[PDB]
Amino acid sequence: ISRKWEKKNKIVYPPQLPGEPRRPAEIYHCRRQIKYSKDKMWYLAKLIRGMSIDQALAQLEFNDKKGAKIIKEVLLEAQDMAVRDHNVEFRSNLYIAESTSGRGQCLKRIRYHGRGRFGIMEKVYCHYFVKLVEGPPPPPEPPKTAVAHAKEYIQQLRSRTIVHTL
Amino acid sequence: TYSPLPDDYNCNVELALTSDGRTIVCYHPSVDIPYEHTKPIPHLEEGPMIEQLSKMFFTTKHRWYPHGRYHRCRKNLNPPKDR
Amino acid sequence: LRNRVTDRYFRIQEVLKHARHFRGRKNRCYRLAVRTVIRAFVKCTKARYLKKKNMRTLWINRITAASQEHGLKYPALIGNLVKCQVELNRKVLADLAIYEPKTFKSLAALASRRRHEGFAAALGDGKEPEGIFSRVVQYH
Amino acid sequence: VKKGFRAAFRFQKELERQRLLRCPPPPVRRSEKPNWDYHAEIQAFGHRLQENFSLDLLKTAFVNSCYIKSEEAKRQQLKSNQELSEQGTSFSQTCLTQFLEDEYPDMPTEGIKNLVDFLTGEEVVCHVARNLAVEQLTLSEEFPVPPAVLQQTFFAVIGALLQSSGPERTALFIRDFLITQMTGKELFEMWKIINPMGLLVEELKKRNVSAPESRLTRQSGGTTALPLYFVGLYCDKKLIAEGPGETVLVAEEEAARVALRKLYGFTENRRPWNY
Amino acid sequence: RGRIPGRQWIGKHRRPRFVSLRAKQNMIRRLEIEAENHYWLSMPYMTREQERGHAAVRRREAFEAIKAAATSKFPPHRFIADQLDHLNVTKKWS
Amino acid sequence: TARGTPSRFLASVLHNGLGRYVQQLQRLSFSVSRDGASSRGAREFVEREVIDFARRNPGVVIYVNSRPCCVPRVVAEYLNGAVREESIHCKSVEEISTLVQKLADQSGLDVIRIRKPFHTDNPSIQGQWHPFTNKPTTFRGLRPREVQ
Amino acid sequence: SSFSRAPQQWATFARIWYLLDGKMQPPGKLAAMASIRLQGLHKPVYHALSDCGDHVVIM
Ligand SMILES: [Mg+2]
Ligand SMILES: [Mg+2]
Ligand SMILES: [Mg+2]
Repeated sequence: ISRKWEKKNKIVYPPQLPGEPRRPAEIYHCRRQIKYSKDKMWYLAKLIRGMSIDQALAQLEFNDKKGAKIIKEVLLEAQDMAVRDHNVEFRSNLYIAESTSGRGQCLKRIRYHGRGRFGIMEKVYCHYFVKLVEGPPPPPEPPKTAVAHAKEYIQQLRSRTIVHTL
Repeated sequence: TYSPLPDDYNCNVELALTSDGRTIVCYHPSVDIPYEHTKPIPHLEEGPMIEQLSKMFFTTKHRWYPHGRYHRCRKNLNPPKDR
Repeated sequence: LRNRVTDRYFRIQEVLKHARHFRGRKNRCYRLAVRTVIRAFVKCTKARYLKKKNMRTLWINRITAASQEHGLKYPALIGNLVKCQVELNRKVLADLAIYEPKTFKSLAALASRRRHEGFAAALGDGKEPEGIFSRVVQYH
Repeated sequence: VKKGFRAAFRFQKELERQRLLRCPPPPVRRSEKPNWDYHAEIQAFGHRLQENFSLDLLKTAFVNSCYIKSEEAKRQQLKSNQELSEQGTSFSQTCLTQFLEDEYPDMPTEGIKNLVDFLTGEEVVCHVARNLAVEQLTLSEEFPVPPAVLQQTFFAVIGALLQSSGPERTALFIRDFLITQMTGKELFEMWKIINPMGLLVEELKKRNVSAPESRLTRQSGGTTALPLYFVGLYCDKKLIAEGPGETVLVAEEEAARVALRKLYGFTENRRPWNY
Repeated sequence: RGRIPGRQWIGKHRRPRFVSLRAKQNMIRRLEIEAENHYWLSMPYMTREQERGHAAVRRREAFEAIKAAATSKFPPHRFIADQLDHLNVTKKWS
Repeated sequence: TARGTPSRFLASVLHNGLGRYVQQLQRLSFSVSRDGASSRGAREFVEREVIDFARRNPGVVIYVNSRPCCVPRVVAEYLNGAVREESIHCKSVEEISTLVQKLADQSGLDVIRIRKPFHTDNPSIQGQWHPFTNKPTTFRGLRPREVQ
Repeated sequence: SSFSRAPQQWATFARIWYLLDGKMQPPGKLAAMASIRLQGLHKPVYHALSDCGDHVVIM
């Protein structure tokens, strides 16, 4: 097995100078051996990635699913964690950056089919990972406009050159 | 007076051999553009945008669609420059 | 077990190292790459002769193009060149047209004059003064 | 476990290689890295670029004032290179201006000196010196060394070379190396300009000719999104330059640039530098 | 439409290939130089009984050289030099 | 493979051709040992040719470690800092001499595919070709089928 | 030459608009000359990877 995700919180950056950019404090948290399929909550992870936490609390708790109850209790327990012993000023002015899922220690059993044949039934356990970062969330990159289309094509016609020649 | 090509668009060309006849030389000064051969000087969404710029650039709509992250990462970020 | 290969890890990694850029499960698994890595290497060998033929025929299109701009065709062009004793291969003949069309115009003008000299020779083979540019150099 | 340790040995070399690529350490001076002798390196370096003179002049050039501050600081807890760099850059400026104006008398004193300031700049001089291993011999406080400090050490070497060999050998050095970097870039790549046609009409009045007029000679794709114009500048119904461009304005200023090159004699088809 | 029975180049019915002037011009060039050949290897220089025994010396001495080359077959010569140079693998500094 | 391997346009280090030529090999660092049968080629090479190699090339600097090593190595860095190490394990003195010689000959840039076998800094004389080089102009500057 | 980099490269690979009158012409010969002008074969700098084609107008 591997448990590096807990060790990611143990790092300590050196002291920062007065005249330098304020760093956004990151923080990690996860839950282990949940009873839910890896690909199922990965949809939920695809929803929340790229928004605010309190706005994210609204979506999943109304989402009629079992995983949401499992990945909400990991969220606000990371919220009060980050403020109590990681020096986070606002419990709301932060944004999740990396939310993923992964397989866990599975368990194999037998399902009884007809005519004596057997089917190996795999029970699914998973590990859910979440990363938090302070500051407001970044805005979504809007679709590239016609000016971006035009300039990129003119840059292509300007960047090209003769080939197989002097 | 006979000329092999019209000497009125690129350069006034004339060939020449040394008297021994072992080397050929050419003299081709470029033409001067006469003054007479001159003139005096004086939002939307995906569907409408992809077709109007295609009509503007005289090309198809295929290349304007966005490619996947597979090709975006394979694109070289430090290509070599010649000269 | 008494004798077992320990460096199986490395002799396959060098194969996959060349096959990292392959798409799909080929770059990941081994046997998929073994089928494609030797095939990709085989196509690399004989592609040189394609590189020769492609780049050769490409120079023909270039010189055929610059000749038509000046009012000639490629088969008559090189015929006058070799007749006038200039051994310039298709690389420089094409590349000359790229950067100095004034020079290529002289080559075309040199070529067109040899055609009229050749046609004058077609009328009378001998019994006439030979062409000034059609005169040849005798080595010995 | 299967027997054998040879495979496990080379695997550790592969592990540390990946650990190097993943989290590489920061770079350091070559003196810090092993297999280094100070006196033998400057001596071997002097023989590399074909120069021979006293080590007292060499060491005084490579030594900076900043390292002396850290040297005496660590001593508590010798000779700078200001004079050598001063005479070095002084002779370089006069010598570069000398060869450039002798080859191009038409260039003015203003633009010809900006080019000399560019070749003697930081990015050009340090790039030549970085690719001549001057960074390995120079010693300072911080690493990577600043460009201004490395620039001072380069001209300090020119100063020591001047005192020992002479102007003729120092002239051959700076002439050969620096001008070869100038071969690539044309005039208006390093020496940017504003109002080129304004400068053109100013220069033409010095040369005693009339005010030219810009006239599009050829056109293509005007209504198309890819406009193309061949603008030519004529005076007294006689042309000097022709310049392409996207629009009429881009073609006009380009044609103004084309005349400025041939007026000052900096055409791309000019006589290369003899040797 | 336009198929053919079986293979394109065999059998009772195949694709009828036809001639081009290129191939005609190519083959007449090969047999007309062969007519130039037919002229040249005629009019021989010497007669049968003239050229009878002029080169028997060379063919005899040449074959005897092959005989000497065939008999000259043995293993190579061995030496103490090349044998004891293998000892020098452990040459090491004082 | 060309596509799997990177490439580059041909270029020299700071244009070493026009001016005074400089041997672009900066340093050689030999790693030999007082023991190990594989080091016979390197040690005998150190005896005979490394001396003459230094006399031939006063510019290049040489270092020899002479420490215990199961495999001898030779490290070579150039003016640009490009380090390139090659294994001289179980090699003859003649091969090592040719190997060190070509190392002295080559420059400090990684051996990869070259996009083209030459490089021209000023390729254009008489003006590079544009579409309007080989066609005439029009009286009064008129496009086809235009009155004024 | 004495032309800058980007303007010179622009003028080389630039496109041009041809015009052709189809009165009493065959569709093949006008197609033959047109097609070669569409890829840009007439350009001495032709290369299939570089879309150096030129427009054509028929009447
Ligand atoms: Mg199964
Ligand atoms: Mg061939
Ligand atoms: Mg069939």
